[PDB]
Amino acid sequence: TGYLTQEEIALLLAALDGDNKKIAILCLSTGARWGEAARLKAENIIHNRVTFVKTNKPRTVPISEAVAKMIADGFLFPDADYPRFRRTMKAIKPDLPMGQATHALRHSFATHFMINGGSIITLQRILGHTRIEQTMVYAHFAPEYLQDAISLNPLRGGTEAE
Amino acid sequence: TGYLTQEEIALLLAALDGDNKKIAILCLSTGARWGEAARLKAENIIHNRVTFVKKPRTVPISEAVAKMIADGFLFPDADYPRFRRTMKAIKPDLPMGQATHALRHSFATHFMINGGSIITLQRILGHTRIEQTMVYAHFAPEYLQDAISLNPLRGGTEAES
Ligand SMILES: [Zn+2]
Repeated sequence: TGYLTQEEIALLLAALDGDNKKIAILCLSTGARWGEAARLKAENIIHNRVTFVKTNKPRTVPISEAVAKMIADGFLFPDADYPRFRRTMKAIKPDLPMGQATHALRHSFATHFMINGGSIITLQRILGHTRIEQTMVYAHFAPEYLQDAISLNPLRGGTEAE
Repeated sequence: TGYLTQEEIALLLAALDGDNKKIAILCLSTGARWGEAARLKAENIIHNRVTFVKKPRTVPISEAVAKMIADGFLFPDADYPRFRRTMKAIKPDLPMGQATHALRHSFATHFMINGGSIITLQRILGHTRIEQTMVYAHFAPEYLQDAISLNPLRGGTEAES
């Protein structure tokens, strides 16, 4: 449940190349596990929407034109090399627990998603978690706004309505 | 269907008066149950923050609301049965004895529809466990394109410096 800082991300991407790099970008964009991202086919990307299939239930996550352009243009990543990815990751983040390299980028997506004001519920869906309790590992990263009781109530913080 | 629409709210408030109206406004603002709102005292409102006592929890309100409800017990001329009658007239299909909670559900429901956090809602409602609050989860928009803009690459292909 560790994650990469902004600066760790920067180093990671600088140090990777080829399909590993593209996969990293995809995982950082979508919260994909390494495996499901690496096995991805052209047909799983329709109108800038990536579909990770049934194995864990299916789920779909949108990506920018730029990302879609870069990763697509059969299997998208035939020259993926997980061990080299792992090596490079461990070099940037030495304190990373064993075999957690498959999930580090997923946890980085999630973590920054919450830090940046994302909804825990939307995140649950994006990650394809069956239960919200799974997604609550990222909850403490969220800012909390009790004054939303005022502005989001159905009177909009007033006395009237509408 | 468990809660009041915007238009049902409008009718309800138009049709109530006196302390009932104020209580309704308070429940719609805070997710208060009828009872805990009706039994509220001046001392439970400090700096535009309402405290519902013994599990206790505190919920902020706008100046306007505080001004209106706090000029002892705030609502000595409350009349629940009249409230109930009026509610039933606006929303006939409302389940039995649910009139005490209809406004709490409407607060919660709109809070989520309007983009509120399920976690914050948990705290506001004073739910012990998030699972209790997940009854309102399906009302949340799921703005999947936030996967793009809230990315650690900000939807791009690369890092910043
Ligand atoms: Zn209830």
